[PDB]
Amino acid sequence: MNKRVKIVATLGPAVEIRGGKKFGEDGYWGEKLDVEASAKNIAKLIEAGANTFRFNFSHGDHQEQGERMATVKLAEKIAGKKVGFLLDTKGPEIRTELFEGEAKEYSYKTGEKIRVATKQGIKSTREVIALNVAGALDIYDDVEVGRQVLVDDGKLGLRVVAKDDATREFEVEVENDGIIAKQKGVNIPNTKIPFPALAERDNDDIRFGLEQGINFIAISFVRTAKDVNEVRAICEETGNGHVQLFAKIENQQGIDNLDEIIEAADGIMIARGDMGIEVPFEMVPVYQKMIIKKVNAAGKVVITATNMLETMTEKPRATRSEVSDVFNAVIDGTDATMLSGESANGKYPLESVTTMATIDKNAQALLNEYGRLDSDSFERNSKTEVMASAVKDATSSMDIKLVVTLTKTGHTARLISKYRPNADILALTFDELTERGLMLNWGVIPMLTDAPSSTDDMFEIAERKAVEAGLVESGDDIVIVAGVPVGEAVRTNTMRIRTVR
Amino acid sequence: MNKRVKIVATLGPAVEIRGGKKFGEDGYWGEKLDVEASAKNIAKLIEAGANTFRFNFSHGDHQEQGERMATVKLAEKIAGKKVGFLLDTKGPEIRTELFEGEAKEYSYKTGEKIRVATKQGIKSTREVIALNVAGALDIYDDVEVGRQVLVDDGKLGLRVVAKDDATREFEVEVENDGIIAKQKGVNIPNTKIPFPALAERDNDDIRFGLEQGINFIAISFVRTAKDVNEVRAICEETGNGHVQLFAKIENQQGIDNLDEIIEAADGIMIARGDMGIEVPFEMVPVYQKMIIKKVNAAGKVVITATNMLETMTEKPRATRSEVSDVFNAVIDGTDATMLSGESANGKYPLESVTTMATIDKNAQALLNEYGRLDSDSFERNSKTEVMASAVKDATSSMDIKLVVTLTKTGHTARLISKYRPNADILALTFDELTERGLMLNWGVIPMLTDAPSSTDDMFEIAERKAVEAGLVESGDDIVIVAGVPVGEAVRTNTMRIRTVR
Amino acid sequence: MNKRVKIVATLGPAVEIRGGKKFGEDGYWGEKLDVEASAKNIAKLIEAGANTFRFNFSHGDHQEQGERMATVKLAEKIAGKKVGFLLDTKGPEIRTELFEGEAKEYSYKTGEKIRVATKQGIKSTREVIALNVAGALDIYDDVEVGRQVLVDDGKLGLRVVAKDDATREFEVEVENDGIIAKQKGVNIPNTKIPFPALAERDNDDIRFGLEQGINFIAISFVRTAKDVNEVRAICEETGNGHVQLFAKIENQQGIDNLDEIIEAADGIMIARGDMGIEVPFEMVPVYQKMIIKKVNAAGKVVITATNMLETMTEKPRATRSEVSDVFNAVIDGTDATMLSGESANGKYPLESVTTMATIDKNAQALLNEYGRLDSDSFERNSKTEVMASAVKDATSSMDIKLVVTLTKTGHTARLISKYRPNADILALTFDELTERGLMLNWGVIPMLTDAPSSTDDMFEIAERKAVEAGLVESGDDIVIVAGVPVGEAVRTNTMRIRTVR
Amino acid sequence: MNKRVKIVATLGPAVEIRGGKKFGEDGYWGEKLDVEASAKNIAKLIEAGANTFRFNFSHGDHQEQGERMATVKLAEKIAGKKVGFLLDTKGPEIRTELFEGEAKEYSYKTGEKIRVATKQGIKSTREVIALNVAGALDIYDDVEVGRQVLVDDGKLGLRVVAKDDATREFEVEVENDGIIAKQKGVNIPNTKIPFPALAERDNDDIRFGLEQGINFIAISFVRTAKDVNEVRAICEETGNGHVQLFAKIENQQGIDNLDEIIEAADGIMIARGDMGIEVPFEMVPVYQKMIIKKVNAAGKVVITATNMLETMTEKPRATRSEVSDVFNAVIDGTDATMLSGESANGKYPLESVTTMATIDKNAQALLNEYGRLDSDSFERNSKTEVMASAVKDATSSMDIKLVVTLTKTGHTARLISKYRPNADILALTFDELTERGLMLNWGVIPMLTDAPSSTDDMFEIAERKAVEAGLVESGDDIVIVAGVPVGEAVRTNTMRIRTVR
Ligand SMILES: O=P(O)(O)OC[C@H]1O[C@](O)(COP(=O)(O)O)[C@@H](O)[C@@H]1O
Ligand SMILES: O=P(O)(O)OC[C@H]1O[C@](O)(COP(=O)(O)O)[C@@H](O)[C@@H]1O
Ligand SMILES: [Mg+2]
Ligand SMILES: [Mg+2]
Ligand SMILES: [Mg+2]
Ligand SMILES: [Mg+2]
Repeated sequence: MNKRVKIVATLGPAVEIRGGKKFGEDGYWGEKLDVEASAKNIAKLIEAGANTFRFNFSHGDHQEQGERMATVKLAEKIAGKKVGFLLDTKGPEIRTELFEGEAKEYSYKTGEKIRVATKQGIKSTREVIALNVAGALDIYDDVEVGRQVLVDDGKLGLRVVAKDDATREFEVEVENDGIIAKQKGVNIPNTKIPFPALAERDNDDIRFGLEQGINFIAISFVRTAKDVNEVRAICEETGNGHVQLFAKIENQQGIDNLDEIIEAADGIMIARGDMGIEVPFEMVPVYQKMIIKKVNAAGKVVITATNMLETMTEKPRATRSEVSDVFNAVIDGTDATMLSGESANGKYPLESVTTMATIDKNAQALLNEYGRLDSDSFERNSKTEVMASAVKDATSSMDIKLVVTLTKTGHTARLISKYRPNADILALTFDELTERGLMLNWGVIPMLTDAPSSTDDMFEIAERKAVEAGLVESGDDIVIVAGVPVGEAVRTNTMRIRTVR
Repeated sequence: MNKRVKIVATLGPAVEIRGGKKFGEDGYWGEKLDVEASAKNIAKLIEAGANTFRFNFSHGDHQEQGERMATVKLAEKIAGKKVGFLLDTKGPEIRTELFEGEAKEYSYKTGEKIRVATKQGIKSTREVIALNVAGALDIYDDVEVGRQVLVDDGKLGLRVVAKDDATREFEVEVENDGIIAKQKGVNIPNTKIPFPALAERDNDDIRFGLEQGINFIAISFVRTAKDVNEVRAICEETGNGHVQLFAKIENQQGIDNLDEIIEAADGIMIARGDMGIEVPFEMVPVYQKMIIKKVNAAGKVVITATNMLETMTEKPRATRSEVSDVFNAVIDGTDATMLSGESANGKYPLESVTTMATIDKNAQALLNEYGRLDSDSFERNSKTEVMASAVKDATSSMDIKLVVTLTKTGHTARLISKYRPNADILALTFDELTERGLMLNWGVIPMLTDAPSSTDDMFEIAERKAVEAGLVESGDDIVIVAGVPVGEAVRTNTMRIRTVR
Repeated sequence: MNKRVKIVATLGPAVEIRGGKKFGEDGYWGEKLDVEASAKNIAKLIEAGANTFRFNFSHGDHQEQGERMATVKLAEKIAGKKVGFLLDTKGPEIRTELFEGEAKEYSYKTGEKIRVATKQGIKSTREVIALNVAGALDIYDDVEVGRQVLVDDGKLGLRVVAKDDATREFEVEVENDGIIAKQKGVNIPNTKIPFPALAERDNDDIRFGLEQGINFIAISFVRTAKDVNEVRAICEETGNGHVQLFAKIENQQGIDNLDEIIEAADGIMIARGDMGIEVPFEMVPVYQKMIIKKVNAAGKVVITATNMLETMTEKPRATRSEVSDVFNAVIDGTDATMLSGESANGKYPLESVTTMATIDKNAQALLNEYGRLDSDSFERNSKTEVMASAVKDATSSMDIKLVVTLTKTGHTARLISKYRPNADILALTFDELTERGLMLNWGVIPMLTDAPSSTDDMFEIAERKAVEAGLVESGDDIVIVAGVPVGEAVRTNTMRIRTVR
Repeated sequence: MNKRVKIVATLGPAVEIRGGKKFGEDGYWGEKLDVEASAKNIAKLIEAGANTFRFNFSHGDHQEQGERMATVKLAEKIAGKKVGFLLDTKGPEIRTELFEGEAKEYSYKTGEKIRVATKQGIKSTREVIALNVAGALDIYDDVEVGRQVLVDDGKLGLRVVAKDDATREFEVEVENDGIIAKQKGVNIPNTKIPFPALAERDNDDIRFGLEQGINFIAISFVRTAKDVNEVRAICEETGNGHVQLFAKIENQQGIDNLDEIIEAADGIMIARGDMGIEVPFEMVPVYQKMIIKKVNAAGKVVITATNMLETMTEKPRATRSEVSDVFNAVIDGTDATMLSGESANGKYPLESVTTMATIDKNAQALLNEYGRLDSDSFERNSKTEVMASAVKDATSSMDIKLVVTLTKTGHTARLISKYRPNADILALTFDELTERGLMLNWGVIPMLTDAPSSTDDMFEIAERKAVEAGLVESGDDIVIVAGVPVGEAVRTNTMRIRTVR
C-alpha cells in the first residue's frame, strides 16, 4: 500500500554525523558536520515515509538551519524523492535564564518559597528565577496573584502567592518536587502578554527561510487572523506567494478565533504540547477532533503534532498509548502526523518514521468503517469540487487503484484530497513549487511532468506516468481527471475510467 | 420543464372520427374510419405527452388493430414526434362474447335473473351471456354455486345461484346496476381453470403485431417465467429480438413468481384492474410499491396501470383520489403511468393525457423530498453502472439541466435512468428501433443521430443536438457521457461537465 | 386486528328509511322518517368501523340535523359502541340560484357568451346566472376580468371577459360543454371576498349544534386563526370548552396561515374538494403530506377528506386509484379518513365504511416499513411526553398487544397517539365527554370506567378492562401507564410491562 | 459530576510504606511493611476514583499478595468506600527468574553479549538470565537462532545469535539500553511453546485468592473457551460461583477464538502490552475497537489496559498521546480503564488515578457526540432488557440526574449499564458480593441496602438512598425501576419518573 497520511519529521542532531561520531557520543560537538553521511541518514527517513522536514527556529542559529536545509537537498537526490521544507517560527516563547556560576539546574521541594524576576538580561539564582521573555517584554503587570508559572513542559508548578512592586518579582510557592534547568520552556496560562502580531526575530527568521527556499511556514502561537496575515504580507512582498501558512493553535485565544484563522491560513498545525499546558489537558482531544473536521471542511491541511511516539526518543518500540494516538489521529481525519524530538533529538529517528508510517498505513484501511470525516455533508461550491465529488463516488462504486489528476496549480488535487477517496491520488503537475506544495495533502503523490500540448492524449500520459512510478499494473482500474482540451478548458472538466493495459 | 415520467395511452374509438362523426354521436358506428381526421386527433395526444400507444388485442380484430397502427404512423408525421408501439395480449383470460345482431351492450338492474353460457364459439344475447375462454376451455365444472362472476374490471357482479346441466349454463342474479358489453374482461375469483401455456390466439396476435412493427409486448396474466420465455422465443424466431417484453402482473401466481418473471422480462406492467379482483384489493398498494422497487433495482421499466384518472372518462376533472394516485405512483418510483378507458373509451382523451402530464411533472419535483427509490443502496455491477452513479452524483452536487449520452444500444441511457438523476436524459442513438425502445424509460428523451466517426468531437455533437432540440440554451450546465474514442472504447468511459456556448 | 386509523362518516338520506322506502325509491320523500329502522342502519356503520359521524350543515335545516343526531344516539345503543358527533359549518359558500320557471338546469357549449349577475335574491335565466352568495354579499368589485367562475365541483368553467358596471354583471365565455344546475357549488379562485370571520348563519348553526350535544366542529374555509378563535369564544361562553375545533383548509389563505391555524385549532381537516379547485389540483398531494406531518408534530388530529371512495356512491367496489388514495393517506400519517357522499347520499353506505376500514387496517401494518411520520425527530417537551416516548420504545423493542392509559382528560392518550406506537391504545377515562373527545385520535380505544381510588390497583384494573373488552388474552404482553398513586401523582409517572394471566 | 468509566488500579510497592520509608528511598527493602501507613495511602486512591484493585500474581509470593489484600480491606474502612478485588493470573507465560543474592535488577547497554538459560528452577545472574516457563517446560529446541527475546513489555530486546548445546543457553546480543528485573514478562515472538491447559501454579494462585476473598479473576493469555471454563470449574467447586472471570486477550489464538471466549467469560481485559508484541502492534487499535463493541453487545464488561498514562510512572504530567489514548478508550465504549506500573511501580500513584479520573469524566461528556457504541442496533432479548431500553429512551428525552434500580442479583443494573444511559446508575442491592461484583460496570454506583418487604414503598426507598448518598437533591428528576410488588414480580417491570422532594 502507499501511505496516504503524510509525515512531518523534525530534523536535528539525531541524524547528523560529526567526524564519524553519532549524537550522544563523547566529543560529538567537537567534530565538524559530515554533510554527506548526514544526508545519507536523512535519505533513509525519506525512503521510510517522511514527506516534509520541519526546521524548528526555536533551536539553532541561521547558519545551522541553512546548513541543515542544504543537507536535505542532497538527501532528496540520494532517495530519488522530493520532500517539503517547513519552517517553524520561535514565536512568543518564555524560557528560564542561564544560572549564576557553572550551575545548570537546581532541585526544589513542594512548599519551598522562591522568587521569579521579570527584569530582562539577568542570570537566575536558586532563590530568584529570571525569565528570557521573547522581545525582552516586561510581563510584571500581566500576571495576577493566583496564576501559575509552569516550567519544562508543565512539570514544575510555581504558584504566585504575592507580587513585590519594588523589585517586580513574583513571590511563588513550589507546588511539587522538581528541577528548574537553564533554557527550559515556561508557560503562564490564562495571562494576556501583549506580544506583537509578528516579532522582529520571527520576521528575520521567516525572511532567512524564504531566501533559502521553503514551501511551508508553521506560525507558533497564532492568536488571530492578524498573526497569519502579517506573515502572508512578507511572503507576497518577497515573491514567495506560493508558500503555504499553517497556523499553530496552542492557546485559548487561537481556539476562540479558529474560524477566522482557518479562513486566513492554508492549514492548521494542532500544537498539542503547548495546547495541553495552556488549556485543560483533558480538553485537547475534544479540540483535536473539532479542528480536524473544520479544516477538512475548508479543503485545507491539518497536521496533528507532539508526543505521538514520545517513548521512541529513548526506546526502539512505542507504547500502546502512542500507537493508539497515531491511529486515532488518522481515523479523526488528519492529513498529516508529525514527529518532533523523536526524529530531531532521539536515539531512534529512522525507527520513529518507520513505526509512524506502519501505523498510518494500517489506519487508512479502517477509514471506510470508522473514519470521522463525512464528505456527504459538504456543499460542492465549484465545478472542480463537483468533479472531486464524482471521483469519490467512482472510488466508492468499484475498486479504483489510483486517481490521476493533471493539475497546473494543484487545485484539483486538493479538492480530490478533501473528499478522501478510497484510492491514492497521483497529481501530475508542471513545476517543482506546485509539486512540493502538495506534499502534506492527504493521499497526494505529486509527480513533475512536461505540460501537455493541444495534441497530447492526457489519458495515455496519465496511464504511462502511473506505470513508470510503479503505482499500477495490467488490469488495474484508474480514474483520470483533466481539463480537456488544453487551451480551451478553463478547469478540470473530464473524468475517464480506464483499465491499465 | 420536461416530463420525466412516461405516459402509455390506450387507443380506441374515443380519438377516432368516422364519416365526420365523433365517438358518442348518433350513426357513428354506421360510418367508416376517417384516417386523416383520426391521425390529427392522435397527434394532439403525442404533443400532450403520450410517449407510447397501447393496442389492446382483447378488443376488435386484426384488421381494426392494423388500421389503428397505420393511423398512429400518420399521427407521428403530423406531430413530427415518434412514439412507442405496445401490443397488449389477451392471455389466459375470459372475455364476454359478441352479441347476436351486433348489439354492443345491454344494461341490467339489481335482482335480474339471467344466464351465463359455457359453450364456446357462440354469441351472447341479453338474457344469456356467452364467454370466450382462452384455449376454448369448458369451465362449467370449475364454477360452483355461490361463486361470483365479475364483468368489466368488477363493475358488474353476477352471483351463481344454480347450474342448469341441460344447457351447461350458470343461473345468476345481477348483484348491482350496470352494463355488460362485448369483449369485456370476466373474473371468477377463487376458481382454478387450466388455461394453456400459450393460447393459439395469442400466438396469432403476437405474430400479426410483429409483422406490423411494434416495440413492446405487454403479456397479460403472466403466471411464470415460461409465459415470458414463450413470447421471447417468437420474437427471436421472427428476427424481432429488439422487442421488449413487459410481464403484466395481475394474479397471485404472477406475484408468487415475481422474481423469476422480472429476470425473464424487460419490465413489469402493474395491471391493477385484474390484480385487485384476483388478490385482495387492499394488498394492491403493497404489491405496487414492492414491484416498483424491485424492477428499478433490476434496471428495468415499470408501468403503473388502470383507473389512474378513471373519472375523466365521463367528466372534465379528475377526483382528488385520482390525482393522489398518479402523484403517489410517481413518488413510489414508476417509470410510466398508463391511461386505459380515459384515452380509449372516454369523452376527454386529450384532457386526460394533459392532466396526467401536469400531475407527473409536479410530482417529479418532489422526488428529492419524498421519493421512495434509494439508488445509494445499489451494487454498481459494471463500469457503465459506475459511470451512471457518477452522473447521478454530479446532478446531486450542482444544477445540471440535461445529461447527454451517446448510446449505440441504449444500455448507458437505461443505467442513467435507473439512478433517477435530477435532470432530463438526452439519449443520442443511431437507429430507430433503439430510439423507440427507450421511450418508456424514466427521464429519457431519445433522439436519432448519425453514428460519430473517429474524427468527430462527440461533446460538440452532444451540445449541438441538445440546443437544436430546444432542451438547453447558452449558460446551462450539462453532463455528457460517451465511449471515447469511437473505434477503441469498449463502453461509456468518459464524463464531461460542459457550459453550453 | 383493531383499526387504528379513525373513520369520519357523513350522514344523510342514504341510511334513512321513510315509510318502508330506501333513498332513491319513488315516493321516498312522501313518507315520514322511520327513526328505529334508520338507527339500525346507522348501527351497522358503527359496527363496520365508523368512529365519528359528520353532520353537514351545508344541507338540511335544524329540524333535520337535530332528528339525525337523535337517530345516532339510538344507533350507539344498538351497536353497543359510542361515536363522536362532528358538526361541519356551511361557511362562505357561493351557489347557483333557482331558475325562472320549472327549469332545473340548462346545457351550454364552449364559446357561448353569457352573464353572471351579482345582485342577490333574484332567479337565474339561461343567459343570466344569478348567485346565492353567503350573507347576500355583493362580490362585483372583488372579481377582475380574466378570473374564472367554476360551477359544480369545477366541472363548468366561465371565463370573465368583461364587467358591465351598469347591471353589475360579469360577461363570461363558457370554456367547456357542461350543465349549470340550480343550487350547485361555485368557486372563483384567486379572489378575496370580504366574508366575515364568523357569519351570523354559522354562529346560529354552531349554537344549535352545541345545544344538541356535539364533540367536534369542522370550520369550513378557515383563512386565519381569527376564524378559529371566533368559534372557540362561543364554545367557552356556552360551557362547551370540551368541544374540539378542526380548521378546514380549503384555499390558499388557509395554506399560507397554516402554522397559526394549527396553533389555534385542535386539528385540521384537509378539505381536498374545495382545495383542489381553489389551488392547482396537482399541488393537493404536496399540501396533504406537509399538513399531516405538521399536525402530528403539534400532537393534534388530522382528517383526510373528500373523494376517497367516490366511485362507491354508485358501484359496490372502489377503483384502484381510490384504494391507493386511502392506503397512502394512512402511510402519510393521517389520524382519520373520511366519507362524504359515499356514506351520506350513495347506494352503498355500509359497503363504503367496510371497504375503508379494510384498507385502513391493511395500511396500518405497513407503517413500520413505509410510514412517513418520524417520532425520533420530536422534542419531548413535558414529562408526560417523555413517558409517551418510552411507551413507543417498549412497543419497538418487543411485541406489545396493547398500551393502556388511565387518563382523566385524555392528555396521556393524545401524547401516546402522537408517537404512533406499534400497538392499540386503550384509554380508560372517567367521563363521557373525554371518552367521545378521543374518538378521532389515531389508535385510541376510549373506554369509560369508574375513577380509581387511593386503594385500587390500577394495573389490575387495566388488565381486567382489557380482558373484558376482548382486546387481549392469556400470555399477551401489555404496557400500562398511570399517575401513581391517585391523590399524590400530578401526571402520568409510571410504566408497567405486564403479561395477561 | 460522577465518573461513569471505572478505574482498575494495580497495587504494588509504590503505595507501600516500609519502616516510615517511601518506595525509592535508601534502605526501603530492608524494612518491613507499615500496614496502617500503607492503608492510608491506598484509601487516597479509593477516594480519587479507583473502583477495583488488581493483585498481579506474576509478582511476589502468596504471603505478599495476602498481606496486600488485608491492607486494602483496612483501606476501605479508612475511606468508608468498598472496592472490587481482582486477581490477575500468571497463565501460559515466561517470566525472568529471581536473581542470585536478591539483586532485583541489572542495567545493560546495546551490544553487550549475555546468555539466557532454559534450565528450570534456577536463579539468574547478570550474565545468565534464567526463565520461569509456565509448566516448567524446556524451550531450548523451540527457539531458533535469529529469534528476538523481549523483556518487560518489549522494553529490552535480546537477539539470539548462537545456541550453546553444552548448557542449553541462548547466546544473545543486547539490542538497546535497558533493565532486566526479576519476575518480568518475556515474549519470544513467532515461537510455539506447548504450555499446559492450566498450570499447577495457576491452580494454586486461584485457590489462594478465592480463600482470601476476591470478586474478579483476570485470566492471562486466554487461548480458548476451555481456559475460562477450567477456572470457572474451580470457582463453582469451592462455592465461589459469584466470582466473575475476565479473559485477558493478548495473543493471536485469543483473538481467533474471541467469540467463544466472550460467551464463556463475564468480560474481557484488552491486555495491550502482550497483545502488541504477540500480534502486529499496528493491529492493536483495530482489535481494541472491535472487542469493546462485541463485549458491550453481549452485555458484559470490557477493561482497556496497559501504558494508558505510562509517562506518569516517572513524571507528574502525562503526554498528549496518553491523554488521547484514555479519552479514545472511553469514546470507543470501554467500561473501565486500567493503571499498571503507574499505580504499582511509579512516583505518582495518586496523581495517576486523579489524572485518569479527570480524563474519563471529560470524555463521558462527549459520548453523545462521538461515542462509537450504538444501542439502537441491539435486539432487546428479554423483558428486563426492554425496560433497560426504555430507561435509555427516558434519559435521551429529558435531563435525568440518576437512574435507580432495586436489583437482587445486579441483572437489571448490568442491562441498564449495557445501554449507556445519559445518567449515573444507582444499583441498590441486598448483599455485599452482588455490590462488589457491579464495581466495574460502566456508570454503576452499587450500594448495599435492606431487602424491601411487601409493605415498603420502593420508590421512596430509592429516593431516600439517592439523597443520603448525595447523588441528587430537591428538584432533580430521577428514573426508578423495580420489580413491583415484592413477592409477586418475576423481574423488573416498573419505571417511574420522580422529582426529588
Ligand atoms: O459496462 P457494461 O455494463 O459491462 O456494458 C458494456 C457494454 O455496453 C456497451 O458499451 C453498449 O453501451 P451503449 O449501448 O450505451 O453504447 C457495449 O459496447 C459493451 O459491451
Ligand atoms: O427479564 P430477564 O432477562 O428474563 O430476567 C429475569 C430474571 O431477572 C431477575 O429479575 C433478577 O433481576 P435483578 O437481579 O435485577 O433483580 C430474576 O428474578 C428473573 O428470573
Ligand atoms: Mg509549541
Ligand atoms: Mg388485466
Ligand atoms: Mg369544502
Ligand atoms: Mg499480559
